[PDB]
Amino acid sequence: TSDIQTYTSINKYEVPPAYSRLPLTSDNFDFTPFNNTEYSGLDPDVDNHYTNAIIQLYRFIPEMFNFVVGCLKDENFETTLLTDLGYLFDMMERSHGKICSSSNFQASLKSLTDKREPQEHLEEYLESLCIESIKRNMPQKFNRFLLSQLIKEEAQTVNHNITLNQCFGLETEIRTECSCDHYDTTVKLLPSLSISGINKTVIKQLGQNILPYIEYAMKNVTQKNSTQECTVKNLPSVLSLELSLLDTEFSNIRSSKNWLTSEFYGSIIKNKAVLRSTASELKGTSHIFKYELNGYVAKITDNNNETRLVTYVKKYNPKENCFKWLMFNDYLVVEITEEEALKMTYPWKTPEIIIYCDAEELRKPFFSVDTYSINYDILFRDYFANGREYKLLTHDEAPKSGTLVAIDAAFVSLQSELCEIIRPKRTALARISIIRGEEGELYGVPFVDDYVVNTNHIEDYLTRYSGILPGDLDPEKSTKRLVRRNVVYRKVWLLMQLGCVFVGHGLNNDFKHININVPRNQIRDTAIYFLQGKRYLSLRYLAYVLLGMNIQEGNHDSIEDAHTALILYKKYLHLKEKAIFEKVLNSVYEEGRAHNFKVP
RNA sequence: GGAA
Repeated sequence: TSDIQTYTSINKYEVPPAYSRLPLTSDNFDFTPFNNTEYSGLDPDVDNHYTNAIIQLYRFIPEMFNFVVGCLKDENFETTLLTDLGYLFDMMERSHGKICSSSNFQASLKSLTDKREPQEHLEEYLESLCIESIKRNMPQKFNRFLLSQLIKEEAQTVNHNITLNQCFGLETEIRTECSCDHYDTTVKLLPSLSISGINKTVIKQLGQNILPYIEYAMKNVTQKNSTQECTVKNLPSVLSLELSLLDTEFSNIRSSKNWLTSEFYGSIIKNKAVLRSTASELKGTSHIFKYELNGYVAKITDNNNETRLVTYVKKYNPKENCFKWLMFNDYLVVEITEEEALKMTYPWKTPEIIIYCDAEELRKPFFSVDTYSINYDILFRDYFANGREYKLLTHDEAPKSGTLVAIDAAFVSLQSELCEIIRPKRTALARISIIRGEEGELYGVPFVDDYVVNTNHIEDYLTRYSGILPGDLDPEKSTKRLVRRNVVYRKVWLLMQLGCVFVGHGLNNDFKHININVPRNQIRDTAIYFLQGKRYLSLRYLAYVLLGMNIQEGNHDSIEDAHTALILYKKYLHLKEKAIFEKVLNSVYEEGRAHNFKVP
């Protein structure tokens, strides 16, 4: 970590190590030399880590954040992309700097884009997932696709919302003229601008800033024969810009000092829109709209000709009136100054996506889902997409802050290592089972035993270790009970929300594949308790040398593994109440040598 | 060497 958080160099050509390529986390990885703030980063071990820069861009828009997280009160399993983004957004705030992964988001996105002119985005975005790491015009093409899919799903949710259109909606009126006696208009609500192919130059020094480029994209006359004039008469809350220029324009844009205007005032006077720096040069006839830059995504062309995206973010501080600027690499997060955040002089920096937010609207605080009324009906309700020894929970069993539950999950392997670029990427969740941990009549009996549906191709079920047979096909199911993934995730998320305490064997690597982060006070992992330096003790072994159980033979079963993980934690509490915490534990060292940690 |  030789100055890995250094984001500034003595010259303009040497890229700082803060923008360098980060080593992949392969699970025994220290993140303290990469993030000193309470703002989380993203695991680059995904199919396409260029989107990670864009999710971090939207996480810091109060309107974009509070809505997507707000949709978590109601249960909207049909909108796969909006709710998985809400799980991801809520995960980043709860981690307070801890690492986060967007595997569920990219998996829901890859399955959504694989549902194949309404298809122009699918063949383009789906091709980048499989995969000069990133090409040109790809981040902007995903920025258009992400907002177009969220708003399309923003309607199909419960209690239909139009919040994203009141923030991103551009009333784009575009008219085409056949002849001088005929003119036809079309009205389309666009979520983002497109500063693409700007082959028009006027007197510039009146160089200049970005403001004329936004004015051109808001009202321009185009000539294309298969004349045309498109103009927007709306100044929405957040302005999502997608720069698509030429290298001759990008070379001449890094010379104009302070081109990326931090804050500006704009209003609609004529049929077009006017944008000037301060309110003094504004006419003042209409009502003024102050816009501040909320963040942007830049492309970094490394000295080794490596391409990767980073995210710049400004977040307001309600305590004292200032602005904390942040630079988001994959998992490298640094609190940088604004002067360094706006400087475009570096040739290895190319702005890709820029967002502008309303001044008074950016100061709005970020509201978590905990301040809302959440609907926990999925726990007590049986949701089966099919046609069972557990018993569903009753309202007398209302989980509160401190309820004990035993959880054990089973996964499958979709893809191999594919190294030599070295990144084991694919692993899919197949089954979880949560057990009642509270003592009483309904003790040790499960309440949800769901199999996660999966339509993707499976490489190996790992049946000897997962107990999963090829009955995971939705129609042709061996059908323990096949339930979707967005529903079974909500059961785990709500228990963590309420404050339930999870017990089990190896919960850290289970939640990683589940793609959720549960705090320490809610995790009781028997592997960390019955720990002897390295060489984590086997669950079949602890259930033999500490208990009289000959288990984990034939095919594994999460119901059996979670039940024995619950009594093992109960036997741990027995040995802890009396001062025998070491005698039984130090003796299992020596007894394991004579048996070589295996016995029939 | 565990979970898979």
